[PDB]
Amino acid sequence: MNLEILDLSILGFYSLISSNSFESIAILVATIMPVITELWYNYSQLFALLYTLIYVGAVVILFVFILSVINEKEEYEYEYSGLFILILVLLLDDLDDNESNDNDYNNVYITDYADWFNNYNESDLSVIGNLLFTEYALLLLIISFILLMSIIGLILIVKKD
Amino acid sequence: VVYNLLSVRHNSRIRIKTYASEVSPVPSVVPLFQGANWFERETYDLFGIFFEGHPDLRRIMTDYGFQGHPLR
Amino acid sequence: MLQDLFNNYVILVGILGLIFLGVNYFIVESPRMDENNGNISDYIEKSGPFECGFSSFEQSHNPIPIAFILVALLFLPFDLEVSSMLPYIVSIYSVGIYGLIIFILFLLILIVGFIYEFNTKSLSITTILHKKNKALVKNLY
Amino acid sequence: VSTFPLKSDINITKSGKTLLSVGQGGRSSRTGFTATVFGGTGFLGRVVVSKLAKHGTNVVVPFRNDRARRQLKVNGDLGVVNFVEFDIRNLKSIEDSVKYSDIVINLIGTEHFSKNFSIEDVNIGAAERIAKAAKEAGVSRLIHVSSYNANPSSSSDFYATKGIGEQVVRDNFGPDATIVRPAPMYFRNSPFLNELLQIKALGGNVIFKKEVYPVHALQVGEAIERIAFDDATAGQTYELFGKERYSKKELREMIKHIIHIGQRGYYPYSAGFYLPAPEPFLYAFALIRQYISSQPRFNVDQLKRSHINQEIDQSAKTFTDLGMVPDELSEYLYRYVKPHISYTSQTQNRTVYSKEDIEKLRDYVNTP
Amino acid sequence: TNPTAFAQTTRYVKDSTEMRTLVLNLYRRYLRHSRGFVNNYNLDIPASQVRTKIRQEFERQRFVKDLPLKNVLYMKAQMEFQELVNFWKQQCHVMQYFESIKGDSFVQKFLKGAQ
Amino acid sequence: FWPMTFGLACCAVEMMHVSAPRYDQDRLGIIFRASPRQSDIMIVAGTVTNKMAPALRQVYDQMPYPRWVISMGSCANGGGYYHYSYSVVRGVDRIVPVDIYVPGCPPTSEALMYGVFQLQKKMMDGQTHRMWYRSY
Amino acid sequence: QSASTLTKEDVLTRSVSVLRGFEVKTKDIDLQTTFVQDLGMDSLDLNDALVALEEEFDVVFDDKTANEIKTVGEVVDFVLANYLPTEQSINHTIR
Amino acid sequence: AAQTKDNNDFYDVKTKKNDFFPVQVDGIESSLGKYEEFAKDAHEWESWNLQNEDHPEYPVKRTKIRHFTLNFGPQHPAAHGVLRLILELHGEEILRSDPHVGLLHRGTEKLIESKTYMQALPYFDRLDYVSMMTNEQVFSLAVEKLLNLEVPERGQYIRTLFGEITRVLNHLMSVLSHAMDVGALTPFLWGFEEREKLMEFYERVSGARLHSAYVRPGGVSQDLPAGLLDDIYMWATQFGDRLDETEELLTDSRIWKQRTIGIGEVTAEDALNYGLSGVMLRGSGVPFDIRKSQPYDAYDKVDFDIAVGTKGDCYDRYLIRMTEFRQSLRIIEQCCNQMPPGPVKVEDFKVAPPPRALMKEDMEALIHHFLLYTKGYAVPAGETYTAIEAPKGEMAVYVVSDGSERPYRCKIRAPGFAHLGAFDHIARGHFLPDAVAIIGTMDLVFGEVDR
Ligand SMILES: CCCCCCCCCCCCCCCCCC(=O)OC[C@H](COP(=O)(O)OCCN)OC(=O)CCCCCCCCCCCCCCCCC
Ligand SMILES: NC(=O)C1=CN([C@@H]2O[C@H](COP(=O)(O)OP(=O)(O)OC[C@H]3O[C@@H](n4cnc5c(N)ncnc54)[C@H](OP(=O)(O)O)[C@@H]3O)[C@@H](O)[C@H]2O)C=CC1
Ligand code: SF4
Repeated sequence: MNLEILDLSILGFYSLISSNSFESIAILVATIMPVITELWYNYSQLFALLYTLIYVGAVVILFVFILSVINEKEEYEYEYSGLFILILVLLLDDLDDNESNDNDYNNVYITDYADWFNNYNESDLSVIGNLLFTEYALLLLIISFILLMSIIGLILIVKKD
Repeated sequence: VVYNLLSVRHNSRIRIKTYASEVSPVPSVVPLFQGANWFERETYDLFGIFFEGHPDLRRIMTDYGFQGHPLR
Repeated sequence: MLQDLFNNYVILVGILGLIFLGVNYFIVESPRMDENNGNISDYIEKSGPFECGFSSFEQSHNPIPIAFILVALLFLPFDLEVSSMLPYIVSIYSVGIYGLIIFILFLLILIVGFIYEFNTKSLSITTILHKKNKALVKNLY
Repeated sequence: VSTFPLKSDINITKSGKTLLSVGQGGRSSRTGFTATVFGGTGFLGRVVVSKLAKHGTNVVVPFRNDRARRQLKVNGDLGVVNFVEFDIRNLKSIEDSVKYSDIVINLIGTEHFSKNFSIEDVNIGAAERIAKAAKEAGVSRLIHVSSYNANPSSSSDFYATKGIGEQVVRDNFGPDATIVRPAPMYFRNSPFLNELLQIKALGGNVIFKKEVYPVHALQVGEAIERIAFDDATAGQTYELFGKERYSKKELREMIKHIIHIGQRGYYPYSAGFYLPAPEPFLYAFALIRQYISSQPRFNVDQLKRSHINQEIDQSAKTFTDLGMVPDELSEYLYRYVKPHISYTSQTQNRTVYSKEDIEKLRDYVNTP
Repeated sequence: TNPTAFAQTTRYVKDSTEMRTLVLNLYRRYLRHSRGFVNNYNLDIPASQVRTKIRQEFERQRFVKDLPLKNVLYMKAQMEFQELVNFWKQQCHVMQYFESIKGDSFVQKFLKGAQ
Repeated sequence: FWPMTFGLACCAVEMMHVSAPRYDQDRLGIIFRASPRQSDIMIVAGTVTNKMAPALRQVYDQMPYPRWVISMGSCANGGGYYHYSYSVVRGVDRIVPVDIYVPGCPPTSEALMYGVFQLQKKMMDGQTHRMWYRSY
Repeated sequence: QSASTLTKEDVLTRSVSVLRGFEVKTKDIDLQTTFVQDLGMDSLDLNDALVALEEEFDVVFDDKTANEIKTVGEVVDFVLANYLPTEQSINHTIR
Repeated sequence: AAQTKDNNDFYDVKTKKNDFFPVQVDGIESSLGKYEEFAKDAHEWESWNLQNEDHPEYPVKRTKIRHFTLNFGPQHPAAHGVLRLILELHGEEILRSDPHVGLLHRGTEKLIESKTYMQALPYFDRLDYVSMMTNEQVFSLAVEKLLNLEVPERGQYIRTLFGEITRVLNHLMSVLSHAMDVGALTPFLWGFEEREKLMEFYERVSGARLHSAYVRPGGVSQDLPAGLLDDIYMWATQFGDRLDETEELLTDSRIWKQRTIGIGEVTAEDALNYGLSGVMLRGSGVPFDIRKSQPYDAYDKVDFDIAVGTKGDCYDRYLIRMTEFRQSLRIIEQCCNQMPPGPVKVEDFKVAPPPRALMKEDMEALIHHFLLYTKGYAVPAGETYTAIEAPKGEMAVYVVSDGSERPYRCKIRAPGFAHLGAFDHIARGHFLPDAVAIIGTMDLVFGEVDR
């Protein structure tokens, strides 16, 4: 039983019924956690950890803004929905989870063959840094330039002075 | 109504006595002495003396919505 | 590398957290064994917010001004800069002097942001009151 | 309540004592009476003990729970409230409670049974024992509180034992024993309203169809005060009920709107507000929890009583015989379900349901 | 220093016409804040009942003639208003304020010791 | 034994000296908590006035069970020096149940510790779970 | 959005209904209808009506105007000239 | 002030002044017609709005929202007892402070009129209940002044000796509790053991650790027990190290100075106008002390120095209160070395009780003992305003005598009452943690404030 399917089923239910802004900042965290875990267990543990290191800091800053802008509006308001229309919507959605229509690509299993030629064996992050700091160093230096612009941009927007 | 004043310059003390009734307004010295703000509030709270010109005159010692002026 | 032992530990941590809630739930005497003031739902005098004894305005959903919001926003650009050094940490030897110079250039462009924030005093606290000393002057005649 | 609960400052008990009263009726005053309230730590005892102790009547409160009795001492002045550790299986402790009292009030009664006490032990065995112990101690007035549908020949083990308990109280204490038959009582932390205010009420489609004539608990506590201090009420049976008849389905639905659980079209159905179940499942679950759960849950006999509606005994006396007007649940329903309203807390504007608004809501509930 | 919210400076009014206007303005403020009183103090009655209670207290002092008594009554009515709006009174005090309310015959009082 | 910080008047000075190094209540496991949620003992150390009584009752009601109340000093016991005052409650037991009464004006630190030891003795006699077995 | 949608006929119509729920001498209310003469309101009744007309239209009469108001038409004039919709949150408008 | 059209209790319509020209626009038209031809349907066309929200005079009805209002109520460690400090915050910045008191108002002044002068004395033990003996002294001085009596020489020195022991007892409570509220827990524990040693001297002379009705009109209730001065002198030999160790954790600490430097600044003008006295006045540059201005009870026969600040903030007053620690210890040593022999109470049995041995042999002693405890002593009609340098500041009593054995009126001037009345002026601008520092630097005991 792939229990990640159940997790996304609950998350989709709570995204349809979410009312206030605090629930939305919880839908975000309830989305990154399935992403981080599935990356950890299937494809990339490096990027599972990079997601946690960067998105959490963004989440708390996002949460602190909710405190300064919460404006009483959706606590006392009413929503109608209907339990039957919610579950029927989620049932129809769950029916079609085939993002791709290449049946052979989705059904036939493949393998790779290992070789011993790579005797200098290092992590993916060392190769990523090796290329990023040598061949795509321009991409890194532009990213540094964009980060500098954000620093100036945030000040010229928020600072009253 | 009794006002005890202190002069740190000359190291001297003086007293001012004035009179009042239950309905006769009394001038407030809060504009002159900002330290009289609470003392006038206490005097009103426990006696019921009408301090005209007090920026915020109200109960300071008795319970909220207390009927009566205890020191009479 | 095998992480099957790590998987069992994570499972135990998840179960262990629910044990504290459950054990406290099964151990506490039922309210009828206590003073018997009913279920906690009815006892609104207990479930109300703490305000040191005196009730006040219920301002839960009102907005709260935040004096350090600019510093909080600038945390994100600097957090990304710190996370950008991770590729260099584990590849310092391979990139050699070429990568080291590029690493310095990455940091030198971001140091202009540090100079900018210092000179603009953007990392201060945004007070709404200001204490200024007025001068007393006499328009004599 | 009032300021002085007596028509005079002198009262001669039917046992021969003459009791004078002192003071104007405050905490420092006395009425000269000593009363014993069995079951004073219960829901109704706290109402009764508070009304007796506030006017200076010495109250003996026999307790089995040491924590529950502590709040009773605050009701009276020094020396007014007295505690006796007791058990209905202990005879010396029962006599000690009534040894000095001129009035004995019996509020002991359960709708459940446990490993130690059956419904026959409490609703009959305790009531009979207390009535006899009261008589040997020379108590002038006995007041026994049965249920609203007391009947010695009832299909319900609670209604039957309550009905038999009425008989045994008169057969021991004599014809002068007074009997009270309260309807379901509503108040703060009321057992009647608590099951209606609970969210996850299983099998409400069966349980909540019973119709009743609910009565304010303060009036029932006030009526008992009238009965004890007026000897013309000896040997009488009182049916204390409200003027209006409600079915628990109506009140359950009326409460839902006051709690504003219906603000969402999905939330009540998702949260378990409606939990329909076949009656055999309700029987098995009630039967199973009777030997597994340690706390008194909805038992088998309460399932049977869900079908039996409240029948007012027409030969008994009412509030009007005591010179009192019954309160209306419409004028008190809001303030007693007010603690359970979800957001409230001066968010935008409270919806204070007046007496007129509650009756308007009742029609809307009954509209399909 | 600064005064608290809804604070008025104390002044001795010497004109009955000016006093009458000040009383009517304050009476309107009591009516407008009636819904606020129900919200803050969690009363079990509608705001319509609160406004009725306010009118009764103003009707009690309807026929006070002496000007010095008017100023003291007005000053005390302003203090109470500042107390209610700012939520300085505890909820128990406001609940008991609405708890306020046939006299017995001679014999009835005689039997119970009278007053 | 976690009392709630509720020092009202000169009776609070002696309660602060119980935490002082000479007596050091902390060695007995006694820690003062600011919030009523973390407290199970309420020590009323000082005069209870009419202006304070509703706040005192609200603070008491917010303590989760099991909760005990200690009344310390003549003010809290029966009013004391201010018994005939227009603005004093004549005993804290008119507002909250009291489990033990500590006498003195003020009670000494040892007098308060003795009162705590009496409460701990009564707490060790509790039979809540055997009450369920044998009385219910 | 942040502008009035009031007409003279609606404000008069809502004013009449709110004034009909009081104890007035006549139910025939128009613009020229005075409060003291036609409806018969003393000092306290008039201010009960003004606050009632305040709550209906979510407006607040100033002290100078309220003390000097005579006719029903004056109220309708005041509401039309001074009514503003209440500001909404930063999300109600742009979303 | 007054409900107006654009400003009332519930909302306001705020318009700024127009910086730009009042430009006139007439004849609005589109390419299909004039404005009036489509103005009926222009309500649905956002591009047809003639009112611009950036204009300074754009009408906006804004509800008046209560600012963040916090009850810094009685149940709070910062408040030294029962203080319902109501703060209107902007985040954590204080905008307005409303100290609500009377939670410890017990009607002491009302009750005193019902008591004789001897019976009313213990009431003073319970106003400033860490500086107990100083409170008794100001009442005793006022009654002695009205009685036209004076304490003998040894009695005056005893009141000076325990006047400075009491001052140390107060500053240990004040300085260390203020430090503990800032976050320095350890100095509180060290110095409270010094309080235990000092309260041992309190208990040996009177029999009560705290409420020692020992200073009475005419002298002291009982003489010093044998061996007391040696214990006091032995304590004094070590107390210098205790003060130094406390200063090791606070005085030069950068964290302590960041919490106190520039916090709660008070100008010398505002200190006088608001009636601040003692350390609050002296921290602002004013060198005024009541022990020097109006000397009393052998303070003229000892030597001490007054510390005066220059910046009038919390750090200046901390240094001043630490100097007074050492100046009191200087006085304590002198009193121990200069205590004279002789009677401790006035030699008058119409005011002071006779000895028990004389009471049970002399008829006139037994009459005076009988009359003192059943009627008190009459005080000539008059009034007085007597002030002392209490550890909190200037404490004074305004006593009115009607010629009887009971005081007609007794108004107690509490230094903390005046200090708390300036809190809103001082704490404005500062943040919520700074209110904790300002409260602790005033030395607020609310029994004194409320009484
Ligand atoms: C250690 C476990 C921590 C979580 C345990 C609690 C379980 C509750 C749900 C957790 C997340 C599941 C998906 C929910 C996404 C957010 C949607 C939401 O609004 O929260 C649901 C919660 C329930 O409120 P409810 O009364 O049912 O609905 C409103 C009725 N008007 O409404 C609330 O606002 C309460 C939310 C409390 C704060 C939760 C913060 C999010 C934490 C997520 C960590 C786990 C990541 C998600 C893993 C599950 C994915 C489905
Ligand atoms: N809606 C209602 O509440 C109705 C009430 N009644 C009857 O009124 C009376 C008052 O009950 P109420 O206060 O409302 O709620 P409770 O269930 O709390 O009444 C039970 C009282 O009697 C005591 N009791 C039960 N069994 C025993 C036992 N073996 N030994 C000693 N004491 C026992 C209980 O003591 P303890 O508190 O220590 O557990 C409690 O005080 C009851 O007899 C009830 O049958 C009938 C119709 C309506
Ligand atoms: S009992 Fe005595 S020591 Fe305790 S608070 Fe009252 S006056 Fe102070």
